[PDB]
Amino acid sequence: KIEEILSKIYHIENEIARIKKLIAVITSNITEVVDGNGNKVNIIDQVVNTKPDNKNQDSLFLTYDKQGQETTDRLTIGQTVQKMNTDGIKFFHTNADTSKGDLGTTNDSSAGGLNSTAIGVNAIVANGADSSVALGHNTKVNGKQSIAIGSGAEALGNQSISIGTGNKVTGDHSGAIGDGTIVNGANSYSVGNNNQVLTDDTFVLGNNVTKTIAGSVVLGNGSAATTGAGEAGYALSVATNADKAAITKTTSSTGAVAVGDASSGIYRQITGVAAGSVDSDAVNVAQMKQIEDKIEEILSKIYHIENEIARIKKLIK
Amino acid sequence: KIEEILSKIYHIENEIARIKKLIAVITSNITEVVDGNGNKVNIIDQVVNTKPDNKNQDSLFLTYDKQGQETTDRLTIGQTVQKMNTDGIKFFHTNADTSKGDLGTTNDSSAGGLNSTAIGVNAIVANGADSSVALGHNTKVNGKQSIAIGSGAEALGNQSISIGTGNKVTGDHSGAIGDGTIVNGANSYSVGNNNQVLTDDTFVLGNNVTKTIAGSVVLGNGSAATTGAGEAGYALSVATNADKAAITKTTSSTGAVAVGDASSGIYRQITGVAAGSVDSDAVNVAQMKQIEDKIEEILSKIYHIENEIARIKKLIK
Amino acid sequence: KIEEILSKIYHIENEIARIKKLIAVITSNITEVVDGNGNKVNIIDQVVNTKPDNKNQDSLFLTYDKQGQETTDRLTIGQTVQKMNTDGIKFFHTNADTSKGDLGTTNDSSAGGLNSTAIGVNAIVANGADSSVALGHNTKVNGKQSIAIGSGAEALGNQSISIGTGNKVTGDHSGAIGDGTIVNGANSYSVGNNNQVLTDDTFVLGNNVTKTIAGSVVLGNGSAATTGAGEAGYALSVATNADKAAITKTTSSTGAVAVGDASSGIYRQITGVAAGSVDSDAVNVAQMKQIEDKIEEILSKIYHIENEIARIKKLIK
Repeated sequence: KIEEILSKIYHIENEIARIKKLIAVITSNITEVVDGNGNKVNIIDQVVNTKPDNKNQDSLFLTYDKQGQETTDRLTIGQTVQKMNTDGIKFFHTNADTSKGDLGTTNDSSAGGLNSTAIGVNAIVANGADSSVALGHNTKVNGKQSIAIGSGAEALGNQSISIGTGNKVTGDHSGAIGDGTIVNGANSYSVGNNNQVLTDDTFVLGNNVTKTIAGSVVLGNGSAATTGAGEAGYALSVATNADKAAITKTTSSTGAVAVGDASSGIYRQITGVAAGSVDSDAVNVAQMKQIEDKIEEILSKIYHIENEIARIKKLIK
Repeated sequence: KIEEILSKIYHIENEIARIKKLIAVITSNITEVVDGNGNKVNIIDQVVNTKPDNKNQDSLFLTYDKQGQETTDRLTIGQTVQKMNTDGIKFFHTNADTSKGDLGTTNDSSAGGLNSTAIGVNAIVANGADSSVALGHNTKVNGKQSIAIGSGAEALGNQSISIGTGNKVTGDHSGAIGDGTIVNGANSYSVGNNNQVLTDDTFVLGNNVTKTIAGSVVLGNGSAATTGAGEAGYALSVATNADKAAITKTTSSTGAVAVGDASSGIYRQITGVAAGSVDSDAVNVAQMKQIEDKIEEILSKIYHIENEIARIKKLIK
Repeated sequence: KIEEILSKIYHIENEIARIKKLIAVITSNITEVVDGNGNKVNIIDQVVNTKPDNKNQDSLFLTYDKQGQETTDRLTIGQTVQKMNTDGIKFFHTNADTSKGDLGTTNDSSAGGLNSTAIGVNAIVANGADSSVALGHNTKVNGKQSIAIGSGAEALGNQSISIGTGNKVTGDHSGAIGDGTIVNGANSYSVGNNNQVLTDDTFVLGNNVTKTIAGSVVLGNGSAATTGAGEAGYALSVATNADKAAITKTTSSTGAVAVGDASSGIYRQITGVAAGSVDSDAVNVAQMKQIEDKIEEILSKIYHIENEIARIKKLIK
């Protein structure tokens, strides 16, 4: 039947028009979608940058340059993400060499401690160094609640602080601010350069200090504490018993305050010193001068007495 | 008409071949696109990792492990992004517990101040603490232009600095480096452990220091400043009027330098001290020895005078 | 031939059914893919957030708020990435103003040195300042292996350390902790506020200190070191030759320890001082009292001698 054939052909013609219609809309249907605001978003434009422009501050592909405070627009979302990943995010940038790390294949930081933070090239917090902080190239922290900041700073004791270039703090509850200093003493602190602090409860504000005593305080370039407890003070042997005990009562109890190093010819005046009042207060030159002046007054009475006696001796004869 | 039917069939056959052609290219057309370099990019491969490989340093899906300096390759771009987001980017890693924060549901840092930076687990800069820095687990900064670094460091005054474990600095323009120290004084600084600094313009380089006076400086473990301005120096009552005023001229103006604590039997020698020159310079043992030696020379003239007088008295009779 | 026409029509009907089948599966085929775990992933859901929910901690679109420790769920992957990029990742947040930077169009940090790390708004490490660290608003570091932390801290010398508000350290191997301090001296350190340290190997633990001598140590608010090497100690002119040389042997070698400033009426007692033993040890009040007491004993013998002599003179007549 012709009419049966014609009807099949009309139907097919209708199916074909409908097919072409479907085909038409597929694309726009697959790539164009509505986000949760009701904005139509094109999936392709979210993944591939349709118009790169380093100056377009609204680009979803934008990166913040690690130096110079400008931006760079990337080609795909993955590129953007990996640039962030290696060159930094805004306000957090590390400019790195191509070295190998001490622990693994990268030169990443390594935050090994629970609640630890590690920042910078080869900045390492050890496993177990909990609540610790490393910030800087080659920093290393092995202690709990410890801090290393700087180039090669190491904070290796518990509650250790190491700020500056290449200080190494092994003492617990200890620290060093400066460069090239080592602190092995516990409860000991150094401010300055090239110090070595082996003793406990020791403080150094100085450079090139290497001789200390526990409990000591060393002040200034090249000073040295070499004395501690039990140094008998200088006393006049012609002194009374009560006066010798008052001196003895002030006998040293612990490491000295050192302001120089007589060994090596290093001596500092102490200036701006108020007259002492009580037994263990320092004495100033004014207080010594009153004594000197009295010595002179005594000497002058003696000279006169000697004069009198000489005359008396002659008068007798 | 047969020929009319045949023609419709040929046309349809042509439309069908053309349809299949269109269908063929759709895919490659939808997913394969050209970026701004003219590189063909496959959208799917930008979003889903076609070949995960922890060692493939060019992977767009790569993450930098928070410890150990190795990498991990992720399955999708969103996974990569969220790993960066929680485990860190290269050179910026915090290894966190699963705690709740003090402010909100996460244990994130919180940079509350304008131009502030907050880093680490529960590291908090308060609203209004502008230009401030917190770096470390449980750090808290409430002051403007303030710095807390370490485990539980708090910098609560304006221009306050707190570096180490659990120091708390409330004073303005003040700071503490060490562990367990509190500084409430304004314009006051402590280096050391378990100090308490309540006074202003006070400096401590020491541990276990808790007694201070405004303007004082306390040096060493257990030292204590308990005296300030207006301490009348020790003076010989047999001294002249000019000599008493020279002493009085050097009377203390402010808190002492304390190197010990006579109360508790703590005393330190001061060593390396150069001979004083002017009135408010400290005196050393060498300068006291010259006086002692003169006392002996005086005593020996007196002994001889007494001898003479005794003979004179007998000679008279 | 009818039968030839019918056969072409049956074939076309079969092609049409097959086409519609292909069309059906395209979508699901293009967008639904298998990742490297064998999980089926929908490409669209990786790029566009199908259900935003600020509380959904598994969202691939989640951001960590820069303050308050809560999260925000974003609409597309690019939004997420750029929020991370500008507002921070978890544990690394800077809350920034809308300023211009000193170097470029943004207010980003700038890590100019190899292996340097720069963090915070307008935190700048210069080109060539290698292995250096800047952390804080307006920090600037120009030296190698240098550290600036705080608001406007500058570390401009090599191995320079500057922590606090607006300190400026130009000296090499030098540093300042505090606020408003300048250190131009090399190998010199200041703890405190508004100090100016022009000299080398100089240490200040104090505020408002501006007069120093190389090698000096200045302790406390307003103290001033104005003397160095070669100060001849106070000596009794009535002293022996050996005693004058012992004093001369302790003559100052370098900058003083200053605890006050006699110029401006500033004087501090030094308290807790143990009796000195050797020549360059400080002397305390106890050691001066033994001398004073002996002066009195001498004066009393002299008074008696004078008495005797007066009687002798009368007895003779």
